[PDB]
Amino acid sequence: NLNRLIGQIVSSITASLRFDGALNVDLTEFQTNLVPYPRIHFPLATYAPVISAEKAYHEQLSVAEITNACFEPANQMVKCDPRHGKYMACCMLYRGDVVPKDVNAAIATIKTKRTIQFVDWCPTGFKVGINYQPPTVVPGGDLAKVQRAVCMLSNTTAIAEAWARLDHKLDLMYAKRAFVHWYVGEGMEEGEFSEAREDLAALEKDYEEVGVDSV
Amino acid sequence: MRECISIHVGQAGVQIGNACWELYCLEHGIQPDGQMPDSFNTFFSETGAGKHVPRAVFVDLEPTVVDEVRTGTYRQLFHPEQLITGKEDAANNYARGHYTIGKEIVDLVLDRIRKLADLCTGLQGFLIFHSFGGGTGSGFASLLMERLSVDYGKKSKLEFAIYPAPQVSTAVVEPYNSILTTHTTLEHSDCAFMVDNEAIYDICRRNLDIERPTYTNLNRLIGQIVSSITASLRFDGALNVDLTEFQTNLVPYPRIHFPLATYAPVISAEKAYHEQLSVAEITNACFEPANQMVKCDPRHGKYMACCMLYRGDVVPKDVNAAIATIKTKRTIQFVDWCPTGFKVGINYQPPTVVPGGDLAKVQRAVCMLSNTTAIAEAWARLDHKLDLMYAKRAFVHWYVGEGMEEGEFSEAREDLAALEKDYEEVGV
Amino acid sequence: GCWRELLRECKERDFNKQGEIPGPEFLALVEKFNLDISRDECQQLLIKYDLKNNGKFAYCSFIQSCVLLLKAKETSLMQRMKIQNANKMKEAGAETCSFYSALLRIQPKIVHCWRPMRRTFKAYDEGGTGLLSVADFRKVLRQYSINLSEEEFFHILEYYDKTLSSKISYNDFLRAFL
Amino acid sequence: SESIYNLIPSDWKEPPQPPRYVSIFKATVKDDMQKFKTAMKTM
Amino acid sequence: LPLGVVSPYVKMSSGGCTDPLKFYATSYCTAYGREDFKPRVGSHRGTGYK
Amino acid sequence: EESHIYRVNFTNFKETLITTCHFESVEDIVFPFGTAELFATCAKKDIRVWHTLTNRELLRITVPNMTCHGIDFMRDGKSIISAWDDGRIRAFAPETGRLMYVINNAHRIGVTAIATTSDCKRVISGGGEGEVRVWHIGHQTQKLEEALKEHKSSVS
Amino acid sequence: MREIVHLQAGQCGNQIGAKFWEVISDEHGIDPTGTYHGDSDLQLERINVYYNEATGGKYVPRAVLVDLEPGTMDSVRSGPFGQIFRPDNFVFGQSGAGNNWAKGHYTEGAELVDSVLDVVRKEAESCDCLQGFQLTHSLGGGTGSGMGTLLISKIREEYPDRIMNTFSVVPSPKVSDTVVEPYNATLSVHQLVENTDETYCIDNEALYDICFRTLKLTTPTYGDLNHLVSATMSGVTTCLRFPGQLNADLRKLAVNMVPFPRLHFFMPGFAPLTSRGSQQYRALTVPELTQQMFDAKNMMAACDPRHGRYLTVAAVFRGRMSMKEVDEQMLNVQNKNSSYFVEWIPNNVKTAVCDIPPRGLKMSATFIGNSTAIQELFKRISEQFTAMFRRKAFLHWYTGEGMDEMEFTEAESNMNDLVSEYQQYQDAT
Amino acid sequence: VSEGFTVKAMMKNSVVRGPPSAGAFKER
Amino acid sequence: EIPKDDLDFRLAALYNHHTGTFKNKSEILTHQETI
Ligand SMILES: Nc1nc2c(ncn2[C@@H]2O[C@H](COP(=O)(O)OP(=O)(O)OP(=O)(O)O)[C@@H](O)[C@H]2O)c(=O)[nH]1
Ligand SMILES: Nc1nc2c(ncn2[C@@H]2O[C@H](COP(=O)(O)OP(=O)(O)O)[C@@H](O)[C@H]2O)c(=O)[nH]1
Ligand SMILES: [Mg+2]
Repeated sequence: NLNRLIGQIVSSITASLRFDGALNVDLTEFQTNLVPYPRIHFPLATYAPVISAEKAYHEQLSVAEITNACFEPANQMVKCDPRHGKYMACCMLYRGDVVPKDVNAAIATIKTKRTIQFVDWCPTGFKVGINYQPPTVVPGGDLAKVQRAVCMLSNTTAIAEAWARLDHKLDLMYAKRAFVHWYVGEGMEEGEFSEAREDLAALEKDYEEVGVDSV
Repeated sequence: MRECISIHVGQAGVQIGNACWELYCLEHGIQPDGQMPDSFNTFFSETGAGKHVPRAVFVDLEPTVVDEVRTGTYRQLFHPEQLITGKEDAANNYARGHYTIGKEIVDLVLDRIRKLADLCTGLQGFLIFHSFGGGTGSGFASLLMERLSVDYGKKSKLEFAIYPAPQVSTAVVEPYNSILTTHTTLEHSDCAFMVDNEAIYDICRRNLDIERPTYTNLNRLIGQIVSSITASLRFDGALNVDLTEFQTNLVPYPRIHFPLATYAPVISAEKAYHEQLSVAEITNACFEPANQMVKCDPRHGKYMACCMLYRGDVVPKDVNAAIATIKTKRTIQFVDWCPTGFKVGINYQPPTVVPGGDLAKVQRAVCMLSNTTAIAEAWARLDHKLDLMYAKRAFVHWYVGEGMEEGEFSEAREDLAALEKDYEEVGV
Repeated sequence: GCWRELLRECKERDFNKQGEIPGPEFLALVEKFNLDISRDECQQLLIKYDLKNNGKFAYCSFIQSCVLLLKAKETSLMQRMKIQNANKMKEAGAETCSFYSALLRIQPKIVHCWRPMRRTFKAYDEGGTGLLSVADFRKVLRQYSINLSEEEFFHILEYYDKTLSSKISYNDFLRAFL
Repeated sequence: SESIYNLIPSDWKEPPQPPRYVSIFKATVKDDMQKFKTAMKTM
Repeated sequence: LPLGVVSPYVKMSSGGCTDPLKFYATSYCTAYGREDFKPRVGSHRGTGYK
Repeated sequence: EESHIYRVNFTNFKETLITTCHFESVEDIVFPFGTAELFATCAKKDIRVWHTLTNRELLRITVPNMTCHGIDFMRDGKSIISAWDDGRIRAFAPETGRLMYVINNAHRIGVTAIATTSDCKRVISGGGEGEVRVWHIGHQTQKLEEALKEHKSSVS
Repeated sequence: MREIVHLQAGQCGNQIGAKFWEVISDEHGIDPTGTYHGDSDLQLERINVYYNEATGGKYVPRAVLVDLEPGTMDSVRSGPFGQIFRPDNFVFGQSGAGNNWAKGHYTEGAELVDSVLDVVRKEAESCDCLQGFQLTHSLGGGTGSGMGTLLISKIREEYPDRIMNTFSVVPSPKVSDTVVEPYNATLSVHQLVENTDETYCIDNEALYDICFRTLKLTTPTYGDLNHLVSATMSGVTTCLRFPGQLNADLRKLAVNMVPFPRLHFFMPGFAPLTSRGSQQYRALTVPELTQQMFDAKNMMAACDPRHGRYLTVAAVFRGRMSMKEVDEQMLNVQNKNSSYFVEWIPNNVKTAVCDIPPRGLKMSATFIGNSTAIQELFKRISEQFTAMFRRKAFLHWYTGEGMDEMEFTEAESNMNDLVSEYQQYQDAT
Repeated sequence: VSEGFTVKAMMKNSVVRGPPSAGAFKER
Repeated sequence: EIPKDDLDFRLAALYNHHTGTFKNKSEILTHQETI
């Protein structure tokens, strides 16, 4: 089921390469819009109408509420809490029966709410994508045949908690050099772990430096 | 649009709604699977493939009565998470449903309420069904009202409660649950309808020739009353009344909000041959003390207002004749400071017949809503039953042992004392 | 049988708390409540029981012997008893008049509530022993509206805890009520 | 703006609460409960 | 099990019998229940080409 | 050491303060106008205001290592002017003891006497040098109109 | 959902459970193998209340069979339903108590209580959300009354917020089955008062009379008495296994009935008890249910009402019946008999109506009643105990097993103040 | 108080005793 | 305070998405007002 959902997410990204759309985005445009700096290029991913066939056909699934289904703090697909982070750039990919004013109204609804916080150096804060082809249901799968689908690629400050966990989980092990001798023995030296550690400490401080407001 | 949200709490609320929504589906032509084979817009949200989902939250702390909705004929009509069940019931304890068990299920109910309220552009008000005797129908249905009053502000919150009967009962701790729920009925509601089961039993025994009735007939009568109240938001009428427009004419004061419903033509099909169900004949059937849904004689008090809600082949030329006939007699005595005392609403859709029901198909009907002083004697029986048991502190260890202080029993009684004084002094 | 009357009409004429009241102010006022009287009883019960070499008569000791037990004679066999877990107190005692006054003030409450009071003595840190702590004793007493002041608790604890051991037997405290 | 006369202890003893409103239907509900009450009729 | 969810033994069950002559006739099934009525499943229609 | 008397039970050590007083020579009690249920005191290092019915203490204000020669109120209870020995005149709030202002070099030795006019505008003070000084009290500034010069000893 | 872990201690408890599980498995369509052949889908919706799942779709009960000697469990195993229990749940030792409360409570039950605690911890935590336990035993024996209360004492500390029911068999006034029965009774009542939320007093010749007069059986068996106890114990928990027009579980019956946490000793009763030849001489309605329910000849205790006052009465109905009839019957039975019901509680009858009767019946009912006249059981037990204990009649078979006379003294004083409290609530304004 | 990998430990509310001790960091 | 379902799920829910392992639906949306 995890692999099937991941396949849906990946197929949403390349949907504008194989289908005609109102406002299409190719893979080179995924990069000058999502990545501000040469290191901050780790965005989260989500899928909005993740719903079973028993409950899909009861509620109408319009744009204005599956847009909220992407910013919900329990729909994010990495265990990082968006409420302790400020967004930098979001890449919304809509497929199916989407009209470009519904996206506009939903994005204005998102920008009116003061809980979802964006950085001060990014007033635009969004990247729209609309495609006309609905997502393909797979027989024997768990997802249902839904006429709208939204995939959101969001670059947030909030991912600095997960790498602060990874640094502590190396901190615990490397201080006794546990399992290091199983890595030194095959073409590797001892000093390469501290190199990865200092690079990740630099990456941790880069998020704080980009996250602080400009006076 | 003119949407409403129905909140059904407890076993009484769920078993009332099992008749209410059958009546609604048969009124709007919707099949039990939600698909017909804009009048539905106040109770049904229309997913774009001919699928209509009720705006109802069936709530219980016990997984037994809701599971028959999930396995019955109406299993495809409801959203799967509009029917919310717990694990343990409140066990006829207000403290459990208000402090222990209902605290872990309240927020899911509020989530579903927000889901239903987001889909509705112009929300008229909520319709809350519960009973004063049970635990989750009192404690949880009083916590949820407080949450909704904090969150939703100025929206109307009608409630249809099952008051304890004067003589008969079904539980021993009914006065304790019914006294403690008086504060939230007083403060966190806009119109608080009361019925008791013995009055409807008398109606089903005398006006209908049904020996040995059950709860289904009572629920069908309550569903008919709640259909006639909300019928002016669905079908056209000569003088349509809204959920706000009857409130400005029924309640004089912010504390005097306790009407008494009365459905006038309640006759079986073999007694309808010898009766000519005219407007004047059903109008003075609303004032007979043998037909009130609370056992209290209106002759002991003074009428303060009225909201006469007609239905069907009714022209406004004979409603006035019936009103003048009512005003002639001196048994029906009105109050000093309200000379008019009548609000007339005329719809046009006649009431529908439920197959398997007992009521006859009638072309004319009226739901009478009256704020009479006589309802103050329904509180005196509960008062006497409370201080008969609280004299030496029976059943108090069950309530105190779950997060409830001892002093809350006395203030819930002082509230009823003040309410009784305000209701009885205002007629004279 | 008239103990509340002989206390209410003796504490009013008491000038200052511990101060007792002289002879005829007792002998004439036992006729006020119509006590059975005799001069032979009066002579010893006044002169012999003046335990400060003054004319005042100790009311508290006399009525203490009247109503509060504090000394059992086992009342012969074939006679049902009430407190069953006593004689776990290592011979403590001061027996001040204020101790007797505190005992008398607490007396009407304990006799009403001692069947449930003993079980909350038990369920609060017993195990089977028969000894509770002072703080838990105060907590158990307060839960039945017996409220003791600082002076009252000092005089209570000086009789049931001589070694400052912070442990008080509850059956031996309850024995001098029933 | 600060005064010494606010250092005076004050409590203003609250008046006793008025007696609870006993209804005018108490006799009627007493007689209603006491009716139809025979002793030892079936058992 | 989650809080507000059905049981696995109740998710796939036929319930009681609607015929009163049956021994296992529930009050709900005799009151609100129909024989020879098969319910239907919904659908969702619409596309951007539309 | 300072005059406190405590009563603490041996079980779990809860104390109760029952008696408070000064610990040096006290001088210049001053009564508030009108009311009689409060009065104020002064001594070495302490200025205390007492309740007079139950003989307890409501507040204390401290300037350490000093002695107060005399105090006075005003017409309405806005301040307590005090004549300390350091050549300073200090004014505190009647409660919470906040320092309202200070007169830094009032006299070449400590101010011995003090007074108060009814209009809450003039404060008369006398030092150990012999100078009698009238002081102007304003809303923002505190000035000296004139120092009057006759005495050849400290002003009692 | 709402599961019950059933305990049976002693010979009486095992022989009661061997019929209880038979009647429950017949009610839920379970064969002696353990499979399911139910004719309706409602018989398996709430099978998790009593039955745990096994591999291959097999259902095993949540039963813990406790005995000091494995003698009774050979007869339990060799019966018609003896192979449906998991063999790991049988707990047994080497020697018996020999009708000694002291042995099974101190000397022989102290080392056997650990395995029972492990098996009930394993069984109780395989549940979704446990409602409560359930014990069947007898107060006159040594194992079921000595070990049977040590079990409750240990279980209550681990699970302080659950339901502890005890379908105890109390001693017999006319003739006994154990000479030392008053000692075991007064010792077990002292534990049952503190450690249980609901306790059911069942007398043996009440069952004998019921079988001989209301059933008119020429030759009964202990199997018929066990069937009566099993039927009156199944009907209490019938509203949490089947739907109905008004639901009431164990906790709702506990809240509605006990006004104070000591008065939890009750009188069972089963109302549709027809004769062997007089079935055709009755017209089965709800008035006959109420009349046979409240008839003092139909209780399961030798102590009676009409000597005391009812505090609270329960009435769990089964079958398709109208609610106005039930309500008016409970109103009439309190109004027309106004001296046997207390005046300070305005309504003394709690009613519950389920939908599915026992198989073969049209309606059913189950009386449960809290009376102030249960105290003559305790008064007679105290009189017999004060006859025996004052002369040390059999005390050397207890004091030599690590007991003390103070324990008998607590056990007597507690029952005497319980009698006094029942007297105080017997007459009150 | 629990002991370890026993049914009383995986319980809504339990306290589990730790391992006993070790040998070093203290004199022999 | 919530005019939208999104603000009901956000802000007032106490569910930390980083230290919350495997909560269900009824415990994500627990509010401060409930306590
Ligand atoms: N009119 C009517 N009243 C009912 C019905 N079912 C129950 N009641 C009333 O509900 C009261 C008791 O509460 P219940 O609804 O049974 O139970 P609950 O509200 O779910 O509360 P708990 O079960 O304690 O958690 C009784 O006094 C009945 O009068 C019904 O179907 N129709
Ligand atoms: N109802 C019923 N009672 C029984 C049964 N067997 C024994 N008893 C009663 O249980 C009481 C004593 O229980 P006992 O057999 O000593 O239990 P033990 O301690 O395990 O041996 C006696 O008064 C018997 O009448 C039985 O099968 N059914
Ligand atoms: Mg219920």
